[PDB]
Amino acid sequence: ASYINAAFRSSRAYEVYFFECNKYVRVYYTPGKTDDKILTNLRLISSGFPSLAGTAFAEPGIDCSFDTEASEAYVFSGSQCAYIDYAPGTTNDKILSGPTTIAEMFPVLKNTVFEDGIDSAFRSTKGKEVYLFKGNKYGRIAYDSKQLVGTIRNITDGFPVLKGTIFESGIDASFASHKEPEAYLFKGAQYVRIKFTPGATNNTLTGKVRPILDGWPCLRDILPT
Repeated sequence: ASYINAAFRSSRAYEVYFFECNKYVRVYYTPGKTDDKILTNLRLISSGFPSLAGTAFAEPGIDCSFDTEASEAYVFSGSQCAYIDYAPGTTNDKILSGPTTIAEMFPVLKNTVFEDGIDSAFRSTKGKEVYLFKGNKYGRIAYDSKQLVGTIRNITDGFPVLKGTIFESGIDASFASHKEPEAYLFKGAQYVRIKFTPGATNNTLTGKVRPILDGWPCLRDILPT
């Protein structure tokens, strides 16, 4: 069974987009409570985002994503990526850059562990940084300069709080919360909420590692796939 393959934080307060294969939902979420609700019922990506129809991002779907600023996000499908405006509340979504390869979008990533795919990503509170995860490795990109910030290390070199959890070996999906500096990390059937600390190993777990459907019961009729 499969769960969440990608996520990103909307410009709209307390909205999140979740991608599952070739489909997605938009959820109005509630930190610390099982009061999340669906705003967009399970829909093909190609329907929600006609700009993506006929691309890898629609079929087989989006396998990594992150929000940047405004109503912009990067989306990924295998080695391909695109910069989009997801234009909430309208039909004005559009591709701003690409589709192209990861290495062409972000030349600093050419020849790195990220060039053939990214597993997960989320927006940092530090500047324009975005966390990138691939296997048990992670780095940070500043989206606006496209600079790799530092080096690509083990997840637990940045996030020792995740030692002894399955997240130490990789993350399937993630997004930054509207409640800063929290983030949600997903791995198969499970998730955890963290408070992250850029440049420090002061990150905390907010609660326990638990099944997604326990914390997000509004998803129980659509997951797993």
